[PDB]
Amino acid sequence: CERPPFEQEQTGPRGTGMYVLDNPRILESRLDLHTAPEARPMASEDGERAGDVHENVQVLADLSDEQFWRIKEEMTDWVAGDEGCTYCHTDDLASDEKYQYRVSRDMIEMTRYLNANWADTHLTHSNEAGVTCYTCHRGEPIPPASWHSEEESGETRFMTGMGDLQLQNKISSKTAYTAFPRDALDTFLVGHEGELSIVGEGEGGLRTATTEGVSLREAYEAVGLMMHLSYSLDAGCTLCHNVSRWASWEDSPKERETAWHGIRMARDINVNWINPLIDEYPEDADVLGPTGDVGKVSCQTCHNKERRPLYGEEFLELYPELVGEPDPDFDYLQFGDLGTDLLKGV
Amino acid sequence: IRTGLTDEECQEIHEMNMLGMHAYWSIGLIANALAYAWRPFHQGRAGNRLEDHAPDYVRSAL
Amino acid sequence: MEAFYPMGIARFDWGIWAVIFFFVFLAGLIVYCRREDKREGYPLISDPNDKYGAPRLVSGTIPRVPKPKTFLLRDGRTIQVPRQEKVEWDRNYKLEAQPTAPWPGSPLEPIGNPMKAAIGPGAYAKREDKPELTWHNKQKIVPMRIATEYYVVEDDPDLRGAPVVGLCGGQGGRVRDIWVDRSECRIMYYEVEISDSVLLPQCFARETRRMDGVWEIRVNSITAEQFRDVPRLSNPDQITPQEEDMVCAYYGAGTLYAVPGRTEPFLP
Amino acid sequence: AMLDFERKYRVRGGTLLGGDLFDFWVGPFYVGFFGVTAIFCAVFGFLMIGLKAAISETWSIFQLVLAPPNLENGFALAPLDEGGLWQIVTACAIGAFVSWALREVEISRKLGIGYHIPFAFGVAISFFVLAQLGRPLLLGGWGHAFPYGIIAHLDWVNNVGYQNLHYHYHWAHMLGCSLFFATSFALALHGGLILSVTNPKKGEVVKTAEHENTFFRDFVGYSIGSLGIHRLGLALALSTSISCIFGILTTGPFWSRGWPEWWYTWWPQIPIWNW
Amino acid sequence: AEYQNVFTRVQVRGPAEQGLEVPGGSWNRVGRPRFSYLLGKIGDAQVGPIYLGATGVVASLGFLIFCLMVGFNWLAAVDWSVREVFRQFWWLAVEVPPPEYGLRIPPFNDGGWFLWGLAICSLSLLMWWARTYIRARALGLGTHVAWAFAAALWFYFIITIIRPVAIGSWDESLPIGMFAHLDWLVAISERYGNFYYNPFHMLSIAFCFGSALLFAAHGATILATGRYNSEREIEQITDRGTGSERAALFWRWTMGFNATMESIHRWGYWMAILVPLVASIGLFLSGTVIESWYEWGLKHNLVPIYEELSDPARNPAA
Amino acid sequence: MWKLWKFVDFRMTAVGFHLFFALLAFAVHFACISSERFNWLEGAPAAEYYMDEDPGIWKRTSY
Amino acid sequence: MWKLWKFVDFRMTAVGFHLFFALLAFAVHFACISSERFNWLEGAPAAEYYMDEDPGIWKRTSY
Ligand code: A1LZM
Ligand code: A1LZM
Ligand SMILES: C/C=C1/c2cc3[nH]c4c(c3C)C(=O)[C@H](C(=O)OC)c4c3nc(cc4[nH]c(cc(n2)[C@@H]1C)c(C(C)=O)c4C)[C@@H](C)[C@@H]3CCC(=O)OC/C=C(/C)CCC[C@H](C)CC/C=C(\C)CCCC(C)C
Ligand code: HEC
Ligand code: HEC
Ligand code: HEC
Ligand SMILES: [Fe+3]
Repeated sequence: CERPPFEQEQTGPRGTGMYVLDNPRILESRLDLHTAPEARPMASEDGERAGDVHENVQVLADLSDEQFWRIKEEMTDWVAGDEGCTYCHTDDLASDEKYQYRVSRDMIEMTRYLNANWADTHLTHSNEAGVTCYTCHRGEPIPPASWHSEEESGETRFMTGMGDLQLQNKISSKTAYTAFPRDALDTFLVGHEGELSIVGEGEGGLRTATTEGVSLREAYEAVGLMMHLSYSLDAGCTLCHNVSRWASWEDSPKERETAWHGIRMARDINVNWINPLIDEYPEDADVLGPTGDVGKVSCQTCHNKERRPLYGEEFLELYPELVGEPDPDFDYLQFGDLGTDLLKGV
Repeated sequence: IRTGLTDEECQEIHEMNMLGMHAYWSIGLIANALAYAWRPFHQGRAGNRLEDHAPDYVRSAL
Repeated sequence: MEAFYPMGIARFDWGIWAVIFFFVFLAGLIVYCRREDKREGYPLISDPNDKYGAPRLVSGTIPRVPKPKTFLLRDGRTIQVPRQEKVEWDRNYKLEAQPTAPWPGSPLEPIGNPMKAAIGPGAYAKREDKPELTWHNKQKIVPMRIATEYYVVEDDPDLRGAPVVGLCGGQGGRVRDIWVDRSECRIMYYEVEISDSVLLPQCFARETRRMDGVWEIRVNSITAEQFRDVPRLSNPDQITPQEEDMVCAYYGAGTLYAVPGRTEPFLP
Repeated sequence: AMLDFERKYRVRGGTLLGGDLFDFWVGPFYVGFFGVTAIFCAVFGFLMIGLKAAISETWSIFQLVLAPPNLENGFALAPLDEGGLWQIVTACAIGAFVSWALREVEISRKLGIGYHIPFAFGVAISFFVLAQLGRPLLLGGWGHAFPYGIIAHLDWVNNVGYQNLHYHYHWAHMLGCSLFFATSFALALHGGLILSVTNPKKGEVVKTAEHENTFFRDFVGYSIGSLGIHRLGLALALSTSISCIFGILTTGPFWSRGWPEWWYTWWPQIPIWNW
Repeated sequence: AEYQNVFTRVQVRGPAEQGLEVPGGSWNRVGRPRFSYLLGKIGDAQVGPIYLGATGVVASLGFLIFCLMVGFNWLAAVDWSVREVFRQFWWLAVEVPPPEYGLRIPPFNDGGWFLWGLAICSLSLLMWWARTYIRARALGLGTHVAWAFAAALWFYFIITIIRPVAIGSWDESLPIGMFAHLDWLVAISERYGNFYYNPFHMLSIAFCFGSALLFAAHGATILATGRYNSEREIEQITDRGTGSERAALFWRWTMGFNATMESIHRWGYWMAILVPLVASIGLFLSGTVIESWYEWGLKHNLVPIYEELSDPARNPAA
Repeated sequence: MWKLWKFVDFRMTAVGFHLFFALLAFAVHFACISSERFNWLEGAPAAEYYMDEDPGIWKRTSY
Repeated sequence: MWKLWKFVDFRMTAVGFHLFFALLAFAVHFACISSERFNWLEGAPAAEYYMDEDPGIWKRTSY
């Protein structure tokens, strides 16, 4: 049971039903979850480089000592949780014995990449927000909305037996608690062969001799991913669509376009940054998923049931040390749409 | 409840019933024997999965 | 206006062509249903209250009035709908009313007492004057004094002897017996003795439990006095469809004519 | 132009409001004052629909819509080009539906029949009123009510359903779809039964109520009967309209998340199986 | 107020009627007729006897086999936990084959169980339809109820078999699940444009909304005219009474036209059975002839065009 | 049991057995198709084609 | 139990028992199908093929 009033956002023409209702009491109850911690004061760029006053500093080498300490303290406040410095550090602070140390090194690289390359298309839609460690982790070692491959895609299939739901027909937040395919996050936010443009076009709306569409199962998977998108942003389908015409981008609110990039960005995050971490993890780590996979990034990982992560708090100027240099060959169409050039390993 | 059929009517019904039941039964036994000789229905302790016996290039739906 | 092989050309596609075919079938189906509608009351008759004569060709023929349908009945009779006895009954129906105005569509105000006029809500159709039987030739609508096998269920009030009150609360009578439908297993009528016996249709009777714990029948349609004018049964122990129809029509007459007010609006 | 038996019932009286001035018939239609007001509201509302067709240059019954004002408009009167025409037509539709139901009350009084038909129509009217008033009151503006377009109100239904992600899973939608399907199922069964009794194979006599009772007793073990089938049918259709009221008044006002998430919120956590 | 004919305040019970004589009725009519007083409030109290025919018994058995196949699959899907079956009752389903099989019957757990259950359920539904026909015929009735069920079953076979076969893929068929078949609704409508733009969807909803309209109006009409024994409609058809006259005149004075006691049932019968028929037409054209109902209705000036958005979303993939 | 027709309607029994055997023939044929080994429609090889010894059914074979 | 048919209808008893045993035969065959060990259509190996000794049922074996 919910209750009026609601924060309403009319995302389309009047009378079309294109609007989003957001519960103010629910956002108030999730205020602790949806607000980043108070930022530390800005650190000066003048001083000895962190790679000179510390033995094993590579990713943050170009940082000043003060900026280094600021970002280290913030990362402790964002990912370490109640473990503090020991979360990633042994007694020796220059030793990468814990997988958390090296994973956090790759995570600093990934956050820099995201703030340098995905800000123009996705991470600064409303505010110059970008992402920090807290955007996904929310103060915890494991991002609460990190996802693993479902414990049905990795299991051995009893092909002639009973009870195979085909990654559907089960309760899952990954599909916004629909019976839609639960491996849609793997299909689209990791895999690149998945087709999200499932709505038929034809010619004149007709299955012309040249008309080839997607299967109904592909429609199931895409609608499941879209359920995940709606769940993650705490909005309905109308946030990014006149549902009457899903294929029509001209009839869709601007948030669809950025959502598109988010899809690709998630793929980027999962393909070039999250999955290659499996080497760093221990073979029998309890953090790994049932299929022995590292938790991937979905829409919900940053949009923890929120339209814009951390209430769109600005971090690009606030944490320049988490903003890297733009990738010279960055292209949002090279993540499974115009090609797979920027998805390393696939 | 009583069907009202006489003993002779019940006996001709049962003659036909025995004919149909046992003819279908024998035909089905022959059919199952033929299908069993074609491929025994029940696997041995080794099983009869292709993955356990066929080379790797023999695709198995299992 | 491209060709869309094999799905058509321009808008001449098979989405729209199955649409057109189904609308053609739906139009034919509506025409068929309208013809079936015209099996009663058709051919239409113009309003006799008219300063002009009747046009030679009458309304209600765009879907043609179909050939009369033949029904074979259990009693061996072959009836033809529209049943001409009903049509002649309507033709020769005593009105006891005059049009309010000289134009067609004018309502009929009854000349005298509208309870006895059998006009409007008191109007009734011509029906069979032989009592209807069940499939086993048993009297279909029968009092429980004859059909002793039928009983009021334990959880429900047995109103034999219960008071029957009229619109104004006056004592119309007492329930002598309950008439049930053998086929429907429902109460059709309450036989109400008046201190002579009349019948009270079950839908015209409200079995109300008084706060005394005493059950009574409240009859909103007619008053206690008007119970004396309910059409009687030709045979006390059986009712024909015609008598059922007369009694129900009398109570329907009461629904509009029992008291002077109920035929008048809130604000005229 | 009048049924063979119609004149026998065409009497004065039975008006709720109108007296004898409006108490007449034009052709088959009884008029009454509520018929006059129903025609007024209907024709004026259709003229406002045509006005929107003119100002929007949309002379297509399918593409033309009178949409309610924007959400930011609230309950304010809108410009006729910004939802005011929808407000006028909403008043017209409420008035026309109420006048039609009241004319049916008048006709029922004149025929001595019960008011069940105007009551059922009033249940449908109650859906329309609670959808076009109750939903604006719950959500804070006329813009949350559905628009007046043959196809465009389907788009509104689509978008309002997809606002809660998967509208099929709505409890009121599940109940009401079951009720519509049961209503069509029971109408098919009932029409089929009555026609089967009165239209057996050629040469067979018309069957009875005993025949239809034993037909459904043999068929499904229970026969609801002549009275029971009509009571159940009125109940099924009415209850589906009440389910429509609850669905249109709860999606958004009483659940802004997905109805899948609504089902997940309680059903899997029911303690008899949440362990 | 007046009695509203909503509930039977006083129920009368006769001897439990076993039923009119039919061939095989003495044996195949089973169950001591039980009287439900709660059911007697609305309609007939008598429950039973039911005809234990060959088609009826084997159709019920096949329905049970289908339901138990579905339940066993749900159990095996939740590790044979009845607790988890009930916890996930609405989500769980016997899923259809994936598209890579096309029309091939796949292994059980790759949609083969769905096709197995489809065969069992379809055969059981056909045996139940045969029971409908034969129960009508044994009583000397028309087979109108059987043909209404035939319209519903034709739509069912379009949903499950005929249209998946015409499309050439079993994944187009309806999954056997509470929430899964609603997800099939969503997937079909959105994959093939939008069924809101499907005119056979429009007509089927018109006929379903009008089944509700006609059956509300007709039940209300019969309850209103029950003062004149209009609920005994067979008599009002063969021997037209004042109740049927008043019903016709109510609807003629309201709408300008009416029905008869028989023709209102013709109207309702056709309005109901048209829902699955034009439903089957529209669903079948979705995926065989029509790829997008939105694009098709755009070509036919059926789909509304709304105000162009300020700052529309532009497809980043051109 | 020739006396069964004194108490069981043979018409029901025979017609119902025919209906249930149509249903069961579909069920069993579909079960065979759903099996790789027994899907003659797909025609997969038998493991006996690749086994050098007879697997048996009750033969107490060991790896 | 020969007097049971004085009080219990053998019609419904026999019909319901045949219907229930058809349903139960399907249920039991489903239970076998769902079992890797017992699915003959899958044809999975028995674990006894790989055990070096008799597992028993009540044998009270120890690791
Ligand atoms: C995505 C999204 C979606 C959706 C959406 C949604 C929302 C939002 C909603 C809804 C609804 C529902 N639906 Mg649906 N859907 C889906 C689907 C479906 C299906 C399948 C198959 O799938 C099915 C079967 C279904 C059905 C249903 C039902 C039940 C309901 C409807 C009905 C109504 O309402 O009307 C109701 C209505 C009413 C009552 C109406 C009334 C008039 C008025 C007075 C009268 C007068 C008028 C006039 C004009 C006059 C004329 C003249 C002449 C002509 C001269 N679904 C999807 C999913 N949904 C509602 C509710 O809730 O209920 C519960 C709401 O709200
Ligand atoms: C792959 C493939 C396959 C098949 C095939 C087919 C088709 C297609 C069909 C069939 C059938 C039929 N089968 Mg057969 N099968 C199969 C197996 C079997 C079995 C097992 C054991 O496994 C059985 C028992 C059967 C049986 C039968 C019957 C019951 C029916 C009828 C026929 C007759 O009569 O015969 C006749 C009869 C007969 C053959 C039978 C008798 C007793 C015997 C001596 C003894 C018993 C034993 C046991 C159970 C235990 C052992 C096992 C273990 C594990 C060692 N099937 C496979 C799996 N199919 C049909 C039907 O359903 O009808 C409706 C059809 O259509
Ligand atoms: C639970 C019970 C139910 C029930 C019951 C029942 N409905 C009855 C009766 C009974 C007992 C009648 O007795 C009465 C009658 O005479 O015909 C049989 C009637 C009727 N309903 C009609 C339409 C109907 N009803 C539907 C639903 C149910 N109807 C539910 C299921 C549905 C849908 C969508 O499901 C439809 C389209 C007409 C044909 C007729 C009214 C005419 C009128 O209002 O006059 C008035 C005359 C006219 C011409 C009205 C015009 C008024 C405005 C200004 C015109 C503009 C129209 C709108 C703004 C509406 C929104 C447009 C949409 C595109 C968004
Ligand atoms: C994981 C998320 C970490 C937390 C929490 C903290 N530290 Fe860390 N630290 C981490 C990495 C991956 C690195 C390497 C940085 C690089 O650019 O490669 C570091 C680095 C340091 C260093 C310098 C290492 C050296 O060469 O001596 C120090 C001194 C250090 N970190 C201290 C430190 C303290 C005090 C923390 C708690 C407040 C802390 N770190 C948190 C990973 C993580
Ligand atoms: C979202 C895009 C993320 C941002 C931004 C950062 N991290 Fe992350 N991190 C993310 C995921 C999905 C995961 C996997 C969680 C799982 O389920 O396994 C991680 C993992 C880490 C870890 C290891 C967690 C553990 O196993 O204990 C660390 C130490 C970590 N991330 C650190 C980290 C830092 C320091 C970041 C900012 C510079 C950072 N992450 C950003 C998702 C995202
Ligand atoms: C973290 C790395 C993110 C992931 C993964 C996804 N999104 Fe995102 N999104 C993120 C940020 C930091 C922002 C900017 C917030 C701001 O205030 O500017 C966004 C923005 C959006 C928006 C626009 C929201 C708005 O301002 O109206 C949308 C619609 C959106 N994101 C959708 C989206 C989807 C659909 C994703 C998964 C496929 C997704 N995002 C992933 C951070 C991150
Ligand atoms: Fe009826």
